[PDB]
Amino acid sequence: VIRKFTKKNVARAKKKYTPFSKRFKSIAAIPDLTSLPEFYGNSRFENKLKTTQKHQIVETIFSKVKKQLNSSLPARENEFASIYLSAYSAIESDSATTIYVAGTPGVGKTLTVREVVKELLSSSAQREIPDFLYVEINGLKMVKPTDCYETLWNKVSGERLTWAASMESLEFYFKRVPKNKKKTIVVLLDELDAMVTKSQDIMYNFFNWTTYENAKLIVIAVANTMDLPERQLGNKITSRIGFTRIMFTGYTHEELKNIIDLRLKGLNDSFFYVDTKTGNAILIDVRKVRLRMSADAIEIASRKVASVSGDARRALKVCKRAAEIAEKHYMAKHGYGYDGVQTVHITHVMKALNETLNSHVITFMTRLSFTAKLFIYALLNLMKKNGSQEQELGDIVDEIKLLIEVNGSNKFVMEIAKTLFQQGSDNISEQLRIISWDFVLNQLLDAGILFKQTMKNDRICCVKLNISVEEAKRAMNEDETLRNL
Amino acid sequence: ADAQRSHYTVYPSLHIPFVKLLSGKESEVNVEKRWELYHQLHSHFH
Amino acid sequence: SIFLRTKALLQKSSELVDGALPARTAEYEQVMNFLAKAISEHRSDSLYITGPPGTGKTAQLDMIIRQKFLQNLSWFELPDGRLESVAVTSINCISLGEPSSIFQKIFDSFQDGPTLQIKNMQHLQKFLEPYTFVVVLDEMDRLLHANTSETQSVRTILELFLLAKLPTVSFVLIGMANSLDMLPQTIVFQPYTAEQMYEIVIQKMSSLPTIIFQPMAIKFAAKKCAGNTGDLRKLFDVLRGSIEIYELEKKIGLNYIAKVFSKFVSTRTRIAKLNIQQKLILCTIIQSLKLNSDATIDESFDHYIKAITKTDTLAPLQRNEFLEICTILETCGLVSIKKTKCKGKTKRFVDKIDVDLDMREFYDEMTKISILKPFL
Ligand SMILES: Nc1ncnc2c1ncn2[C@@H]1O[C@H](COP(=O)(O)OP(=O)(O)OP(=O)(O)O)[C@@H](O)[C@H]1O
Ligand SMILES: Nc1ncnc2c1ncn2[C@@H]1O[C@H](COP(=O)(O)OP(=O)(O)OP(=O)(O)O)[C@@H](O)[C@H]1O
Ligand SMILES: [Mg+2]
Ligand SMILES: [Mg+2]
Repeated sequence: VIRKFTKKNVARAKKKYTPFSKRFKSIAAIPDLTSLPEFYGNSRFENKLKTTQKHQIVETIFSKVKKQLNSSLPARENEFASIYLSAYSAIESDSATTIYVAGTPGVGKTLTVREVVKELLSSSAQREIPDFLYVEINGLKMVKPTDCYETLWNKVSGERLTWAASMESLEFYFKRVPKNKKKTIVVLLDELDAMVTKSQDIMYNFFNWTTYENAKLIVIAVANTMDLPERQLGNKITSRIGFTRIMFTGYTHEELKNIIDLRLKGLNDSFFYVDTKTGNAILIDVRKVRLRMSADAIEIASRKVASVSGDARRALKVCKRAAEIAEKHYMAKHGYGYDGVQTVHITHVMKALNETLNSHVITFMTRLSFTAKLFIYALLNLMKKNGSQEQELGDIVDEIKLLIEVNGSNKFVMEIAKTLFQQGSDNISEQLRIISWDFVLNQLLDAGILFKQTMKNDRICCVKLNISVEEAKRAMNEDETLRNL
Repeated sequence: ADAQRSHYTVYPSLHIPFVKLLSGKESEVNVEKRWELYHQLHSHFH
Repeated sequence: SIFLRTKALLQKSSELVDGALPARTAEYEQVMNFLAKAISEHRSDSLYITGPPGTGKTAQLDMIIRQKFLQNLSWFELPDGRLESVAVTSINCISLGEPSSIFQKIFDSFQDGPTLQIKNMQHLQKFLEPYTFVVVLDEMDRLLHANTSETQSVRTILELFLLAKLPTVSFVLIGMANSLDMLPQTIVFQPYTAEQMYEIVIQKMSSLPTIIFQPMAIKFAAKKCAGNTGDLRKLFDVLRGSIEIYELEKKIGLNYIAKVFSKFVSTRTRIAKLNIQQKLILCTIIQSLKLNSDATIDESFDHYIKAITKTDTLAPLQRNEFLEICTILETCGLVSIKKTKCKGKTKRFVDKIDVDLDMREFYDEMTKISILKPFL
């Protein structure tokens, strides 16, 4: 038969369509799912990425410092206690509950929740509480937002079903199955804002299963914002999530110090056998070298990060960047390759902090050609003349022509007018646009300095500055020629 | 009420449309013969 | 313990422990005046229940189905005592693919047998014509069709509520919905009052050996939770959090209820923690949203560099530094930053500043400092 179109790349998973409510003949016929081989969880790729080294690589003194500062809990004790007490009471009373946690990035939400469920699993290993199943659902790690329905049911039953069948199965399992035939499930919903669809059915279902009497379900919902339910969710879901919500504040600088010095307990103020032939250092031709990080360097890093964000990732990356700068300076002076006392002091931390804060924008427009800077200068002149923050391109063409023909006594303009309008030939006729007109316009568009409107008339098309006018004039004043006229 | 519906089907409960002329004093066979004359002329036209 | 048992009974998933909720004894009779009327005479009528969230609508209707009641055939004991026939189902409408399948969802509850294709009101009507049938529809708001104009959005609900009144068919349709999230007889579940919440709380706590709360604490919690949103879930959460704060910090009392409301709920203190350099940035930003009123960072920063050159107070700083102080005002709670397409001839995405801090307390904190008064 003749097809109107073809779908030759369809890849369909092997997932059944029959839900759990039809799996048994009656409610009384459902067995103990805890005593089932495939229920409640009762790494095939990790050998793929291995090879032989055939080399002994050099690990300098700063390498152990840089590995100790990677993201891969002295300051989270009240939040740990609250989350642990709520989850513990819900587990050992066979209750269903929702624990809401919100915060800015890198303040330790995921780490605290994972340590809470680790200590809960340790409690259930010694029979202080009934045994439970732990499930992680990250909303940013799903292809489709409905795949969470597929994931949780697969973690509960071992079945592979499609998403509507999975959510029917989960609805039947939480609602109708008796408690004595079930197990407690703790579900971490990480990145909750990613699980928000147009119709909020996933959020309603996940928080409404926690209001079922038989469910034995605990949902730990981790969100960006305290008032995410009030901003983006319905009143029923906001009622079901609750009024009691746990805020993870940004870290103060004493806590960022505590985190960094907890990362630097075993190598800060310690000795190394350095082997100055290669620089490969071994922790206790060969010298005993003390390594230290300055406490005031950690102080200024922690103070800057705690004022700006309180992010632990940012503080660890700042200290790691400082160690990288010190290691680059160290390997420059010896030529150690990769195959006394060395200190990560204040200035490395300051150079690491300022390299994220210095702007390349003014440096970028400084090193442009004459024609691009002439474009920017004419656009600034038109912006101050007619007061508009949006200028027609034909006006910019006429302004460039006017600035060339008015400042015709300038020596640079005398030297460059023939280049700008004839490419210095006297065989090319006089042009209506300058040489490299479309080039510098497209260059300022790729850089994001300019915005242009989608019109096909070139003269009446408008152009806007996407950067600050003060930055543009500061760039234009650095040039010797354009600051004169 | 089906008058508030968009569409509905009806199956109602349960021989020529020509009526008796001459102030109601036409013969019944004149009516039938008029019906057949119209039918033959209309068929001969179409 | 008893803290554990009180905490378990104060959850939203708690067990419902002759057939009316403890503060709902009016509305239950109203539903009885819908049931014992239309079950006996076999009429076709439609009920519609409204209310704010957590007013007991699902709980009361589930108690009615549990205690006072083809697959779902039951006996209804009449006030006359005839014990007449009724098939009752209860469908939450959110766990449904499309709204237009609800008629099919009505069939799969009331079917042993043959499986027919029902895609309209007509098929379900002609299936229910040769026979009564009671369908409780929770979350009626899910039947609305989005993005399909005002008339055609209510398409399925008009079909359901029209077939719910049609002659010689036997259909009672009870539809509960929530008012904040959105002819049949309308019954409203009003939000609970503090005396009703006290009644509910002592009746739920009656199964325990003792009540661990002081009663002024329970009445204070009930009064602080009631109002225009009398949501019982909020009161359960407040009392559960009071037990939790007691357990962490160690009868309950009033101070723990007040500490719940202190922990789980201000622009004077935010300004007072800032550096004079940071305080000038906040003054310029609210001044920047006076002239433009939809301005970017680079338009707010352009205004800030204007204010400095006519005043010469503090050294003028760079744009990136301006943004991190603006990011400093993110993490203390004054400046808010979003991203949307700008309104103009060019439509591409820009970052903007919005400010909602109380303006009454902003002018009080800044007029005390003399050098900042040019920047208001
Ligand atoms: N209290 C802490 N003690 C030690 N390290 C911490 C602490 N908090 C955060 N970190 C470090 O910072 C990293 C980021 O923390 P985490 O993943 O928990 O952040 P998050 O709050 O969930 O943030 P995001 O919203 O970006 O996901 C951790 O993996 C850890 O290396
Ligand atoms: N009168 C009452 N006595 C005891 N518990 C009650 C009472 N009313 C409600 N509850 C309890 O309050 C909780 C929420 O009530 P319910 O689910 O019935 O609210 P609702 O009005 O249907 O709200 P929503 O629109 O959010 O579904 C349940 O745990 C229920 O048992
Ligand atoms: Mg995280
Ligand atoms: Mg309800």
